[PDB]
Amino acid sequence: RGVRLTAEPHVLRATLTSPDGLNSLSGAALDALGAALDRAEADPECRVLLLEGSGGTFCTGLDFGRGGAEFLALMRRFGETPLAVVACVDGRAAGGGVGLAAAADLVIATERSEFSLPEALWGLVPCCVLPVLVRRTGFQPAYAMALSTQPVSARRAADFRLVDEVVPDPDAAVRRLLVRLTRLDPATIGELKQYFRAMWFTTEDTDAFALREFTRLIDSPVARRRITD
Amino acid sequence: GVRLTAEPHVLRATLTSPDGLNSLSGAALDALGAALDRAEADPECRVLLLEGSGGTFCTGLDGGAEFLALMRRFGETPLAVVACVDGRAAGGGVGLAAAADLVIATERSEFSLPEALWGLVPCCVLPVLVRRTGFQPAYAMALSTQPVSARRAADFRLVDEVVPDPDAAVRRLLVRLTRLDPATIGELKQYFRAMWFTTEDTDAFALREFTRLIDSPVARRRITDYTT
Amino acid sequence: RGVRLTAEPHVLRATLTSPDGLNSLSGAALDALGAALDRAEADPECRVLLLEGSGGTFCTGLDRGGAEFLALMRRFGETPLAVVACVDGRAAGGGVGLAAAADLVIATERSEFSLPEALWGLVPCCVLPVLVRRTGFQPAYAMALSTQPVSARRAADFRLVDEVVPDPDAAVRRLLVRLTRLDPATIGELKQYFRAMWFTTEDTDAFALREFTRLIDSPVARRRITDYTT
Repeated sequence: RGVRLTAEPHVLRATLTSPDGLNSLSGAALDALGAALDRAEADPECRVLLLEGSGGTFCTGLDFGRGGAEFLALMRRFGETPLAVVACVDGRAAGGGVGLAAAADLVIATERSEFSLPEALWGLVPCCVLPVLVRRTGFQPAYAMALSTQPVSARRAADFRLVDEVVPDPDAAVRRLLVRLTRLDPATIGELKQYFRAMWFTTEDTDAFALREFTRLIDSPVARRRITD
Repeated sequence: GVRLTAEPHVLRATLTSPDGLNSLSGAALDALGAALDRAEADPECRVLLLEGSGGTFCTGLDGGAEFLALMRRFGETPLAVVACVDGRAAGGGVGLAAAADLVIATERSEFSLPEALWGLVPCCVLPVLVRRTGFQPAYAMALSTQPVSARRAADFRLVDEVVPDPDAAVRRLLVRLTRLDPATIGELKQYFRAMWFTTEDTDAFALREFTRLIDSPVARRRITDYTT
Repeated sequence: RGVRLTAEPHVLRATLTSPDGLNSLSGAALDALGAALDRAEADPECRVLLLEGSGGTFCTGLDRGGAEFLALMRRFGETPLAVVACVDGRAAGGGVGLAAAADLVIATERSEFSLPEALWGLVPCCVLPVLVRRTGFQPAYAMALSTQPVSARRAADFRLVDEVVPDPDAAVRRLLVRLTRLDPATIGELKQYFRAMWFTTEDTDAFALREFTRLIDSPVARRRITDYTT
């Protein structure tokens, strides 16, 4: 069990499945999402990369470096690709899984979805998640989630735009989206995303600093002590 | 052009047009600049009230250098620029509202960034729109091209207040605003300019990016078809 | 000291109290708050610095002290403990900065937040860097331009308040359930890293204080401030 790809009209569906149901962002999952974006980009008809979970879990992030680098690179590709990456959340989004939804162009979630940053419990900081989470929600919702470690409901997450829309069925919301999206030329989506990159204060240096700090932190005695147990 | 009405502590600049699109023409952009000159020379004027007519606020540009320069003045002028929206605000018209100190709207108002449909990016609108709403609401509007209701625009502060009558809200805000010295308005606005990460260099980037895109093959094709 | 300190399980409570009820931030009160944080930091069991007001006022701002105020807010952003501003009533001017600089703002429904500085020809220079980080640009700008207070419910819409509750002490006790599971070294690492996640720096504080000291000596401020104090 891993990333299942299904082609639908104008959509490439990338369904995260896992043997344990945690839908962790293993190197295998990150490569598979990377190759899904490759497939989606190579199709002149594909307008959306639909990112989703299964069994009440969207994604719980990296399991316990090389992972952090490919996670950061994959989130950066989401920000530049000339197609709409739509995170369809139906359940648990935790840690890196929050960053994976936050990096998408749109987050569409069901009412039962929860979003959390439990990293501080293991002596970690979600270094890799935060630049893209802060861009989406502002500094305070991201900070309050990191500090508290408590999950936030989809309706709550919609108040600070971590969720773009709470709906009964995210697949139906993606089909609604396609009506307006199929009218846009992929070159314009690419230009639109390139210009928005310059509309925020974070850079390629932010990614580098995020990875440096994440690896420093995971080697610290408190993170070491907690992760072992 | 721009119909101008002097009221107590207020200069009302009403955008009017034959087609009802209330497009920002070079002549409309010139008149709004002159309205601001009038507003600034009147020691008693505290508000430049910007509004549309006939269910349309403003539908953007018909140029980009004047539009950027006018929005920049809105952020500097030592008076409150209040955009009173009662209907449609699209593309450049969203930027003219977003650059105002306050956006006061009726429930029937809608805000949209339809630029992508014609192969464009709203380059000139986004620096000021992103400062007002944050990154994600601006980005979702531009990617989707779909209009947002005034109530929804109020959730991410594209609208400051949804009210039945914006002229009544401007009269209510005059109660506290008349008590402030124009020099304090000028100092507040200047200081707040340093409280965000955008500069005057953002304005030249926007203009260069828009002028490149407007001559791009997708934009040339779609715009030729829109006008023919 | 104008500040009452009380030790509770995992908590240091710093209650602002004043005979004039304004809970002003004087040199003496800012020093007491800095010493309180020194005490919270020296106690390994202390996880929260609980900052609150009394008798319907949280804090109405400053009584130089501007540098002390800016340095205290900066400490709040790095200290390896959770600073929680429990608001029950009036937070004005500098008082808004003192709350917005806390990790969490927990308020009762009757609470109001305002930036009346433009009334005395001032700009809330020292408040705005931490306020804008918390609420974004527009809510902070509308508050300063209008000078009109905002209810706790409306302040929660733009995260100036993290939660509106009937009892902020009960909400702090609820926070402790998860906070006590975190190592203080992690809180400090989290806060340091979050410092790198915004565009403001140490330079922003010095700019803020230079601008405020210029404005307090400007003709409009000198006249209105003189009018007020006389």
